[PDB]
Amino acid sequence: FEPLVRDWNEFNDINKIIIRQPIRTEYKIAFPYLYNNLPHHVHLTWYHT
Amino acid sequence: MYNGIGLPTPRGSGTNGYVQRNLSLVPDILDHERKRRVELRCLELEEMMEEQGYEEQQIQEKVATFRLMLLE
Amino acid sequence: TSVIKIAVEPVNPSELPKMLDGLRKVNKSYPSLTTKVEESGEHVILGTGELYLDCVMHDLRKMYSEIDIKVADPVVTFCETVVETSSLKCFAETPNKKNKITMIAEPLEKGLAEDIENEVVQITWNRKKLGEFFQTKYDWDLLAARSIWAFGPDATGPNILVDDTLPSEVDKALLGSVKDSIVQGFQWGTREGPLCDELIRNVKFKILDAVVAQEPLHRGGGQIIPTARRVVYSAFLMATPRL
Amino acid sequence: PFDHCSLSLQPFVYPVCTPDGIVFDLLNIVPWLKKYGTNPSNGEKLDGRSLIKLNFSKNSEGKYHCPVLFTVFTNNTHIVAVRTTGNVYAYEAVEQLNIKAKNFRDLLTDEPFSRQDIITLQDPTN
Amino acid sequence: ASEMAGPPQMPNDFLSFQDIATEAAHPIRLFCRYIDRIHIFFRFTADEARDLIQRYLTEHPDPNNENIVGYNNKKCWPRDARMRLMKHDVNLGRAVFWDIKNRLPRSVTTVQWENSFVSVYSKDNPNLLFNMCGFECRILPKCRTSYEEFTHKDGVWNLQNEVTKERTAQCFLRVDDESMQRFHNRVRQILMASGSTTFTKIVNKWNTALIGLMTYFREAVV
Amino acid sequence: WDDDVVFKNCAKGVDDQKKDKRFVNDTLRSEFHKKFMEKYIK
Amino acid sequence: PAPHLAREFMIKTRRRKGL
Amino acid sequence: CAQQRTYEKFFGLLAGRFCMLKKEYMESFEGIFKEQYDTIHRLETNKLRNVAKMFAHLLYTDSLPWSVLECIKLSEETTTSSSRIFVKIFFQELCEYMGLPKLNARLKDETLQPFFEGLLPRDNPRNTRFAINFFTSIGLGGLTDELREHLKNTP
Repeated sequence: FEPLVRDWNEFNDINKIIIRQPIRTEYKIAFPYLYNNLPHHVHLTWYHT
Repeated sequence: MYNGIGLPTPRGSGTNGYVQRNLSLVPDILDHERKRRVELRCLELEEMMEEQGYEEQQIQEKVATFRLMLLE
Repeated sequence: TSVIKIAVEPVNPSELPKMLDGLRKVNKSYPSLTTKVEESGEHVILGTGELYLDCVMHDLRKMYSEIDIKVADPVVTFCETVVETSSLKCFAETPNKKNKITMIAEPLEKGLAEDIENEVVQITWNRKKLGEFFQTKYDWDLLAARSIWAFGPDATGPNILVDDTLPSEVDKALLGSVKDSIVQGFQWGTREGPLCDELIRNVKFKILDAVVAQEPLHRGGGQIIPTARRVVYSAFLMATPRL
Repeated sequence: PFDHCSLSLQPFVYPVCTPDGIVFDLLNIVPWLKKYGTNPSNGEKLDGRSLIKLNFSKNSEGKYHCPVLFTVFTNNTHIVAVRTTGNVYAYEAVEQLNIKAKNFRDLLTDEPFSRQDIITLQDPTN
Repeated sequence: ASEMAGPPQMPNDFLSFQDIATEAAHPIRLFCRYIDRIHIFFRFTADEARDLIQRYLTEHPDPNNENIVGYNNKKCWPRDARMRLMKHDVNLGRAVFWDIKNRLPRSVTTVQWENSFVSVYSKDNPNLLFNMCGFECRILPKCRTSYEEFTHKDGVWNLQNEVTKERTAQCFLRVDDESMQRFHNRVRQILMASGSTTFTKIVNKWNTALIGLMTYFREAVV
Repeated sequence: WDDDVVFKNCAKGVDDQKKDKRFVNDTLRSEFHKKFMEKYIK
Repeated sequence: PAPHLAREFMIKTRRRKGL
Repeated sequence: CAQQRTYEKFFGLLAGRFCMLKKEYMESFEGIFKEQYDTIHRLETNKLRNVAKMFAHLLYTDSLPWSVLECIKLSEETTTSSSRIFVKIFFQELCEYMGLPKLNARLKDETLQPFFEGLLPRDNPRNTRFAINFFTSIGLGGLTDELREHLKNTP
């Protein structure tokens, strides 16, 4: 769909990151509050039925 | 999987917006140790002696011969 | 044990107090949630798994604090240990060169360290029962057991502090005096770690030669602790740290 | 940073701590007062004799490490020093050897100090 | 100016000096003036930089450390590649600029901080960025943070040390945002002014615009 | 160096000239118009 | 790859907090 | 690459990517240098120059093994003038890229003696002389002298 809406940072310093497994869109959607900055109008998927 | 690629809408690009992956992608330690080895031997000898005779002369006699034997 | 580690920081640095109120609120709601403040500016959250942290940040962002927060990607917390026995003595004499401590270190066998973690051999025993347990369970030496001074980082920690220097060990006067701060420096070095500043695991320390200032006054008292800490780190490092 | 002056903003040769908290190297700050009795840290004029020294150790590499714990100093580390002493230690060691105890003395010498004589010259948490 | 221009009997050429001594005898080492744009390259010692920053802070006192706010670095390179704003660097930038702008009577001409751009190469800043005719260039030595060295597509020039004939730095080239916007507007008026040309003429103008761009920039385009 | 330079500091008390805060009720002599004109004409 | 995750983790953790 | 008007590193880097993906390109490129050199006399000097540059690029990117210089048995008889211009352009190029120092280190490391044999030929004094003089005329005086030092001390 079209995007719902459309500076510096110190966390993002790549020399500080431990990259083991690349974070994919499935992960960012499964855990939308942990892998996501600025989640607005996000519904929380989970099921283990 | 949309991983930060392609237009958020392929509207105003003049393309279809297809994305494929890049297919062409790829001796003081020695001295210390020696002293302790005799020291451990000294403690074991002294206790062994007291258990097999705590008559202090008995302990000193067994420990002294043991310490001398070890040092030699 | 919560091992997953998540760093948090507001978008507008103006908003730090509201974020701190949020972290208080989430600490109140969650029983095992750990929070810390890393000197390097981080407010850090320790949890158990991805879903746990997800719902923590859910309660954070939506209800307790409606501030906007950036979240670093997770990592694990590590421990530090050795594979091998220390090869030489590095030894600290306190700033006023009055007391010298030589102490070397080695890896513990799993069985005990897991027993200490299980509280099987809790040191609130007397030395007798300690030795009984020890000589029985791990072919431990009995004078060793009598030399077993402490367990370190807190009330029960996998590490083990043991002194063996018999003839001058019979200076039990000033030894028995300073042993308290000796173990305080042991606990500090063990809670603080040399490699990553992480809790060290599964290590045996043996104090082999303690020269003490005669009447180890405030000299010994205050100055001995950092000396003991450097002793711990130096043995550890000197012959074989590991993650 | 830790090892940078303030009138110059470049590496400091002989550090001389101001009683307010800003380090400033005297090899510069001498002339700044000889031409303007005010300091650059505040245009409010101040004393020169108030300048305390600061003695910073060095490691096998020479980097300015704290005295007691031997932690190589960085740009985040909290560094406090004893004005009654003139030696600079890490805030952690200074506190948890003079806050855990009551012995508000020095830690490098037996110099007793006043519990107001610790000035924290650089601490990111502030 | 006379050391740069050399003696009237034996002038120098664009960026040359008659001797290493007279080259190093001053902070201004290179100077170029395109019709009214000015590019100067300064090289300061520690004490010269120190005197400058004093003489500037003396007369524009900055207590609350506001010198960092106004600065402009280039928002087109990565974050590893733009300027880092360390207090000494941003102060040396503004001191150099505040010094150059006092040499000009304000009634003759002036110089503006919002239209100027200053770049510092330090031990905190390894890249030297600049922006000449339409090109946006960034120079990176090899001794500095260049653990991995490479050749690459032709955006990269490998600069040669002429004495010893070996590569010491690389210049990375890009097209400037003003040039990109110029091209965009060129096409915008091709389209706007085309309900009065024939198809062949519309394509003739597209073709001219596009050769004009590609033949001038040529590897910055890529 | 710095000897052979003709004009010493030309800007001593240049301290910000509060027109950027005035409001002039005249369409062609306002700050907005002067900045607009200076930005768009050449 | 495997041989150096320990070097990588310790370096990264120190550059993160311990310096 | 060769038929173009002037060099650009595109074709070299593209072949380089292929040979850096699998070996068969490395094999075929050692063969390539062999036969290209042997039949170079047919190229007009622009294409000859472009081939020379191409091989210089490959060699200093180390996509080809430095062994391949085995082929230049640099007698006077065994080499046409065209082969000589190829060696001239090739070596100018290599020197202008890695510099005389790194070029010298490369040509002076031992394990490549067998392949650099005919290039630094000391067995027969006649081609030794001629080789040295050619190398000088083009301007590799350093390797020149080292070999003349050897030869003057040899008789």
